[PDB]
Amino acid sequence: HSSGLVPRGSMESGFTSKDTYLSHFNPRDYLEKYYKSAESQILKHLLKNLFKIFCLDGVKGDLLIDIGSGPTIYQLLSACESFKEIVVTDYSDQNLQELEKWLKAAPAAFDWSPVVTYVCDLEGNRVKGPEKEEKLRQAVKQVLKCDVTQSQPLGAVPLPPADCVLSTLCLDAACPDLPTYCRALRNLGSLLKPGGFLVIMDALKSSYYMIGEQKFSSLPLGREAVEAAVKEAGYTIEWFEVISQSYSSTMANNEGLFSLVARKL
Ligand SMILES: Nc1ncnc2c1ncn2[C@@H]1O[C@H](CSCC[C@H](N)C(=O)O)[C@@H](O)[C@H]1O
Repeated sequence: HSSGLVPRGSMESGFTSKDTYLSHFNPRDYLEKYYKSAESQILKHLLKNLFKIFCLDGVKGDLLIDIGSGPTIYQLLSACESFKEIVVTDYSDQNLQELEKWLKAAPAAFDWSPVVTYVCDLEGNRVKGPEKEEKLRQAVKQVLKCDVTQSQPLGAVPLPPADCVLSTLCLDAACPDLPTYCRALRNLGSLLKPGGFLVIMDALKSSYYMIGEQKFSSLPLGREAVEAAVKEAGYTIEWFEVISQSYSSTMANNEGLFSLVARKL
């Protein structure tokens, strides 16, 4: 009820409140909008970056926790080639429900097939799409509530230390300021083994992203601020990349995207 003037749920605090992600984040619209253009170009670039990290570089191990998975599984497709077990997490219940629809292969679930086929092509067509989605489904062990602003982001859910914490397009959305952002990155560290990987992909200098006409706050960090927060949260950056490709103005006012792979100090 600020009617676009300001992101939804931000009128008082200046950033979209977390209760907004339980109310107004509609996973189906979210999926319809970004994951069915500038949006598909970004998706391609994320997919190729994830392929490279997990399949070409040595980002490998036993357990990966995906932080702020949303209703989406495209971030996990190359990861399952490299990680025995995957935990997907998100603050929004409706997102977790959408994920569980997908995991059970409910007919009512979102069709990921063309994104799955694209990952298969990237991976050299060793298998086709249906075989790949099913390897991913069996790799996904847990679907949990996450709050990255909490020092136990997963609460009392016991999990062994992870080899990788992944987070795509989430931290910008979740963190109203840079102290919270740095704190969230430290929080995610609590889940990682000594020297575990941390993989973040997110938008640069983006202050909102739309779901159709629903406006959500994003933390408008540049490259230097991202680098600073990662370092202070107790990590050594292995590689950091920035692309200039942006979403359409009608989805986000971002100036490019970043991806990084860091290790816990
Ligand atoms: N405090 C918080 N802790 C964990 N997740 C949060 C959060 N606040 C917002 N989120 C989540 O962050 C996600 C941002 S949209 C990104 C979703 C998906 N990873 C993708 O790549 O497209 C949403 O799923 C939203 O529910």
